[PDB]
Amino acid sequence: KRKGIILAGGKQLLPVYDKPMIYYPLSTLMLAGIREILIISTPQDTPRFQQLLGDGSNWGLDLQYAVQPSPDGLAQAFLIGESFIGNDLSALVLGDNLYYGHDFHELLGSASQRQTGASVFAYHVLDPERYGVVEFDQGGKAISLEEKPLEPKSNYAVTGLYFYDQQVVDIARDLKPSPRGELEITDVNRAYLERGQLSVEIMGRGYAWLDTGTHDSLLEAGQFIATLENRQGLKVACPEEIAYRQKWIDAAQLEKLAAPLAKNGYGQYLKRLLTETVY
Amino acid sequence: MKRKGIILAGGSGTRLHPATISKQLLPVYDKPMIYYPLSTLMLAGIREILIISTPQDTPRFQQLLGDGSNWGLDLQYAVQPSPDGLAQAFLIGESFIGNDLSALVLGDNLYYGHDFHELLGSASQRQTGASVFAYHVLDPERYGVVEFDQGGKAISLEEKPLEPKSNYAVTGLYFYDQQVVDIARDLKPSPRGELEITDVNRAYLERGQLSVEIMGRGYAWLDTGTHDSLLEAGQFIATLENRQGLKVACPEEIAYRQKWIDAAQLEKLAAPLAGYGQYLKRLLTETVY
Amino acid sequence: KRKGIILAGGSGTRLHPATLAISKQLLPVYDKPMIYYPLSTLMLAGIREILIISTPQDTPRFQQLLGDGSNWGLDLQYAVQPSPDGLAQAFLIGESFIGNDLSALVLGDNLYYGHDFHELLGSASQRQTGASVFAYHVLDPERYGVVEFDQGGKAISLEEKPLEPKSNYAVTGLYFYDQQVVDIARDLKPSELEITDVNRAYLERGQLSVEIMGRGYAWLDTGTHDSLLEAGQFIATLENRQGLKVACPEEIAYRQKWIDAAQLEKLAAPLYGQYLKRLLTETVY
Amino acid sequence: KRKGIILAGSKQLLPVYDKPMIYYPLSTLMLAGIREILIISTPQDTPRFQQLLGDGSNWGLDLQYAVQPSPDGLAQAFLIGESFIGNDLSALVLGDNLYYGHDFHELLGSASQRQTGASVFAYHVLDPERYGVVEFDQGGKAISLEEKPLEPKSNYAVTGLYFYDQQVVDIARDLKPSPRGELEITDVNRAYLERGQLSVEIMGRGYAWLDTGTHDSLLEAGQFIATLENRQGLKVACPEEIAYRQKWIDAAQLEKLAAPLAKNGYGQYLKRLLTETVY
Ligand SMILES: CN(c1c(NCCCCN)n(Cc2ccc(Br)cc2)c(=O)[nH]c1=O)S(=O)(=O)c1ccccc1
Ligand SMILES: CN(c1c(NCCCCN)n(Cc2ccc(Br)cc2)c(=O)[nH]c1=O)S(=O)(=O)c1ccccc1
Ligand SMILES: CN(c1c(NCCCCN)n(Cc2ccc(Br)cc2)c(=O)[nH]c1=O)S(=O)(=O)c1ccccc1
Ligand SMILES: CN(c1c(NCCCCN)n(Cc2ccc(Br)cc2)c(=O)[nH]c1=O)S(=O)(=O)c1ccccc1
Ligand SMILES: [Br-]
Ligand SMILES: [Cl-]
Ligand SMILES: [Cl-]
Ligand SMILES: [Cl-]
Ligand SMILES: [Cl-]
Ligand SMILES: [Cl-]
Ligand SMILES: [Cl-]
Ligand SMILES: [Cl-]
Ligand SMILES: [Cl-]
Ligand SMILES: [Cl-]
Ligand SMILES: [Cl-]
Ligand SMILES: [Cl-]
Ligand SMILES: [Cl-]
Ligand SMILES: [Cl-]
Ligand SMILES: [Cl-]
Repeated sequence: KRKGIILAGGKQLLPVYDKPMIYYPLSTLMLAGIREILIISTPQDTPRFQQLLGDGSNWGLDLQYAVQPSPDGLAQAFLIGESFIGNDLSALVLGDNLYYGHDFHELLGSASQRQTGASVFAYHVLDPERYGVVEFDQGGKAISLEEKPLEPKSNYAVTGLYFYDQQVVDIARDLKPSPRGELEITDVNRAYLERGQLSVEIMGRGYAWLDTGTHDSLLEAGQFIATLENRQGLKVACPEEIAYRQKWIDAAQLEKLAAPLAKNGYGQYLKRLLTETVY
Repeated sequence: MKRKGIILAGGSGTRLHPATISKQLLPVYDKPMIYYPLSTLMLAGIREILIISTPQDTPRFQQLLGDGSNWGLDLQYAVQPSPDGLAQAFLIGESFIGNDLSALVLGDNLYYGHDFHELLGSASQRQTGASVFAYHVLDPERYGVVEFDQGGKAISLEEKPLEPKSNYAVTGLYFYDQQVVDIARDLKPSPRGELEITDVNRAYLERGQLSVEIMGRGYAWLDTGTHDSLLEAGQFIATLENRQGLKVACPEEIAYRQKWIDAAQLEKLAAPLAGYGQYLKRLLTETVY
Repeated sequence: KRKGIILAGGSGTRLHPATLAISKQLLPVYDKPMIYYPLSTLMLAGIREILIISTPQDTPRFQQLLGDGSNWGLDLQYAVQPSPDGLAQAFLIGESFIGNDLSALVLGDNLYYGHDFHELLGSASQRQTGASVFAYHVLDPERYGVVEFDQGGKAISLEEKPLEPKSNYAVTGLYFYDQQVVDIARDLKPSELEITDVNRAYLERGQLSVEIMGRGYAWLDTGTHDSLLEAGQFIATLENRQGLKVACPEEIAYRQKWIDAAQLEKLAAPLYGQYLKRLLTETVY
Repeated sequence: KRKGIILAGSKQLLPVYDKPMIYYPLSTLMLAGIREILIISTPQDTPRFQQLLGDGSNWGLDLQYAVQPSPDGLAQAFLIGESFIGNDLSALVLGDNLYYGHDFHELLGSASQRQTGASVFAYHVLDPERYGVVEFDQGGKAISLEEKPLEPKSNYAVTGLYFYDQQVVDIARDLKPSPRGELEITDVNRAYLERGQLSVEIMGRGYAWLDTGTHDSLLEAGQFIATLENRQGLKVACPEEIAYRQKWIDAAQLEKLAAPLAKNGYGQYLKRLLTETVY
């Protein structure tokens, strides 16, 4: 079994065009076939996520909630989430990451099916210095990770989507804090790399990986999603749809979810899914 | 005679669900939507403001804005139990208005342009009657619509007409004398079952006490009430601010330029925020004409 | 061998006055002419021999921009569509150009983006017989050729711009054909000489492959002021995020090995140019 | 009373949303009441402007064309345009410039009515180092101009709209190339400043002055104009409209222009001008 964690650090309640930002990472985990999900946020925001999503049983999900008292690093998700993870495999997604593209279901599926080691994704960006950066040898094997380097060794940033085996809790517990006293995800990923158990999969230029964490980037992500949805008459990262297509809820349950929203474009969309075949 | 302000940040029901943080708490680029109508009232020289919203949203506005004393304002809060029309602001706000002149602004309206201070100033200085603004739009049937005679005098108002008599919509910014509370009290619900601001404005028109000022095409009046319109407004503000290195509708700036807060107060506001905090600090050091 | 045709048809006065200055398919989508997108699409399919068909007025302007294409390892030719009497007319105008070869037709104002696009074109291109088209879920199918599917997902009807669409699956402006298409086009009667009638002829012989182009691909129309602006913002967002260009023909020629490092360096020097130089030094997976 | 020059150093043929870029500076000169306009461009581009605009008699204009053989600086417009200007006052519209705002007609009118000296506009920008920069004293009087300073003395850039008396040709003739080896408009403006004949008017933050000279800025200008026009049902910088409202063309001339465009939003708009009162 693989359990999911969304870290919504100290924003993920803001809309990207037509739905809350958190619908995107939630939909990402759901596409990977993960239905048991811990949402970690600030003391102030955790209750607001609870109020919005509840226990998730309406979407065939099992949602739980935990607080990050202070932003002491992303790897703190594994300590906060230790009892939630138990003895299971896990996946970690960041709250302000948006993914789009063809074969994304297959790309997540393959990473998810690995019973041992860790899987991350490398994506060519203009500004790699803002992220974890992967260095490759001539043969395309990952040989180094650097967190926000002044002099990036490549243009390949590690995305905010991480797949882990049962070692991650123990690796997180044994992490030496950074000079700033923070538990860094890059140190978790380097631990797997040093054991020869880090799979770095290329996320090709044919995929969109967008940040939604600045005023400018949120606006650009909004326009991007609006253009796709208005062209297609299909929604990106509609959790009700992904639950339906995963068979976690049936036609009758989707109809019940649509009814209260029926006066607006979202409820009308959910109803139309019942009457058309989408390939 | 003092003029008090009302922002009606009404419920949109389930219209913007599931995206809706309430509508007027959503950002237009870099600041909450409510900063725009708040900045509008402040530019008109209004410091005493009632914010009317849903029971669920009222606490979130209070948490964001507080009593407004940090910005030289006196902010109060009231609830609209149900969205039974915009003219209900004058009943909810009756004791707040008391014997004073008033201004009403809608929560999802954005204004921009040169002479906007002068345009508000002139409307605000009228001690009697009411002032509204007429703006040429593509879809007037969505608004209150003004009909003009050959001489350019307003002769009719219609709320959301099937057959608009012009392309001039009344904007969500209204200036009133002490008659508005009494006019609002006598209003009966419209065919749509609402207490309509257009009925308030028609009452002033019939007494020959409605000033309809043209808001020229050189001004931007933007609606932020749909997913699409909010996105367009965001890009519009982003383009202006990134070009100018100046912010549109930064309340701290307007308070400072009105001399409602001094350099020392602005510095105290800037420190905890130190792009927004950096912007507030630059206001202290730069001459902007 | 498979030869390519780009039909950059007249839009009449539809986009005037913006298109009084520059033809529709010469208008930029963010950072490059519209025609770079369909050209790059044919190049990604491995097609090097391409006929560009346009109006009498616009054909010379395409020639002035692109020349014979030898700079990009291409063989570009030009022909005129006297009047916009239908898309199937490309096969009559292009008859002697096509000769005895397989063909592909792309429309001038169609933009494609997505992962596996090289593989999707590759598979369609490798079919030596019949025709291949792509079906894409759209909001407004009534604007396009519309595919009807049976319960088993087999294509059973095509209708051009139906009042009552039988699905939300539009046929995209990208078509792969065997040696039958010229003969089918010759026998077509006006409805315009419609590409949907060509595709239905292949369907009736059981030789039409309708591949689903999934929602994970972007198929954008650039034929209105609004749609061109949206396409511009879409490409700008991808390119500024990635530090990579969409549909840069020099890059696709280089990665296809149609031009070498020395040829790319010669193209970069007079110039976009900084981007071409970076291609020489960086491994992009 | 005043002749116009558009220096188009091609960029100015590209559309800003729904019309060629050059419609914007042309509409600007027309709003100032200028009907006699010289378009200066490269040998290659001058014919393309001629093909688009012709002699301008359709819009009640008198359009002429001249070539800049080599890009030796924007002040060369006054040498190339010397015989065109003759003994008249002039206005120059330079760069890839878009203007919008309330009182713009009045702002141009006032600058235009000055019978002596020169008038320029100063606008607060984020990146003044890209432009001519105005320094002000404590009393707000202009005291220095610098072309693209490394250390700008203010955030006030001089816009690409210049009003000149009959001295400009003689000042241009006496100019020597700058360190960058160009005849610079800033040197023309400084000559007027030194003789106490430069009026620097503030263009307030309530006006939009947009650059359309990069891929990014052209896209942003497109979205800006699209937002205004689709909101208002009114067009920005439609030359036919400005000619009609200036009474340079009559209803019969406007009808002839509108009919061939009538199946699109532009011709429908020109027809609406015949029947509708817009204040
Ligand atoms: C745009 N995509 C997207 C979808 N396509 C995936 C195509 C299936 C493989 N042929 N499906 C269909 C879908 C089909 C089967 C199943 Br089981 C689940 C979902 C949706 O329901 N919602 C989507 O939003 S996505 O890029 O993969 C994605 C998804 C989620 C967040 C972010 C991005
Ligand atoms: C963009 N404008 C705008 C400003 N300009 C006003 C023009 C100067 C008068 N000559 N000032 C300066 C300003 C100067 C003096 C005083 Br007292 C108050 C404010 C700001 O501080 N913030 C602004 O945001 S605005 O269109 O009028 C507007 C304003 C508010 C909401 C919406 C729209
Ligand atoms: C965005 N893509 C895109 C690319 N990706 C394709 C990735 C295949 C990797 N296995 N390549 C790389 C590329 C790699 C190998 C070869 Br041989 C040719 C080109 C480019 O050079 N330019 C591109 O622009 S695209 O969607 O396929 C496309 C392409 C053309 C027009 C429109 C859209
Ligand atoms: C948006 N404006 C704009 C207009 N407003 C001016 C309002 C004056 C009210 N007293 N008029 C009306 C107009 C009215 C009377 C006469 Br005579 C000429 C033109 C237009 O016809 N076209 C416009 O496009 S503008 O900012 O000045 C401008 C103008 C040009 C380029 C860029 C920007
Ligand atoms: Br990492
Ligand atoms: Cl986050
Ligand atoms: Cl790819
Ligand atoms: Cl289905
Ligand atoms: Cl009204
Ligand atoms: Cl105006
Ligand atoms: Cl045509
Ligand atoms: Cl086309
Ligand atoms: Cl569509
Ligand atoms: Cl078809
Ligand atoms: Cl897909
Ligand atoms: Cl200057
Ligand atoms: Cl101003
Ligand atoms: Cl550029
Ligand atoms: Cl149009």
